[PDB]
Amino acid sequence: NSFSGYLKLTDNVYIKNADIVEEAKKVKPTVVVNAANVYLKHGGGVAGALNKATNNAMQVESDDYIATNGPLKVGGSCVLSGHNLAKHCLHVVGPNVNKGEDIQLLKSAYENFNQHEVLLAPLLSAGIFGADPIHSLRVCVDTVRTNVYLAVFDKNLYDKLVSSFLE
Ligand SMILES: CNC(=O)Cn1cc(-c2cc3c(N[C@H](c4ccc5c(c4)S(=O)(=O)CCC5)C(C)C)ncnc3[nH]2)cn1
Repeated sequence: NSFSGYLKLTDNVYIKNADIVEEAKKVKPTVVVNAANVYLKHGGGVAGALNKATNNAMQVESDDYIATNGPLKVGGSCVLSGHNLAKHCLHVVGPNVNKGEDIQLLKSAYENFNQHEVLLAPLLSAGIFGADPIHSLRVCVDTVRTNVYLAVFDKNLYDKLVSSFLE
């Protein structure tokens, strides 16, 4: 868990302008969070990037999990292998508001983080999931009580998020 160059926002929430994949390779965290969908199809964005860094081993393991257990719910999660990126991957489904899912489920999505002491994570429901990223950071700070290191791969968004937190 050798996180470097993060800015501490609260006693348990840290943030960095970084690619989560590159952070996972450098840090070797105990848990890396995936911004998953309910059938664990890692077809693009953050999930596609984490899967590609495992050379597709994450997708094969995810398909086997879904075959035995069925899909996740929106706001839910499952723990699978971290492969070469972490000890464990926590696959968390935040709401996709561009697809009509309720933004209120973002609190349930972050609540999954509280079962793990230390996590490297992306900003849930941001990007093409359509949630307002400043609102996602607020829900994270209000909901997560364990130690979370957020990697946001965009300096423009990073700067807006830090400015919003420090108002
Ligand atoms: C040349 N191809 C590539 O760059 C592929 N490639 C993408 C990455 C990569 C993207 C990324 C990231 N993006 C942020 C984000 C946060 C949450 C969600 C999304 C996006 S989404 O995937 O659109 C939908 C699910 C929720 C946005 C807001 C800057 N945040 C951290 N680490 C990240 N790593 C590496 N590689």
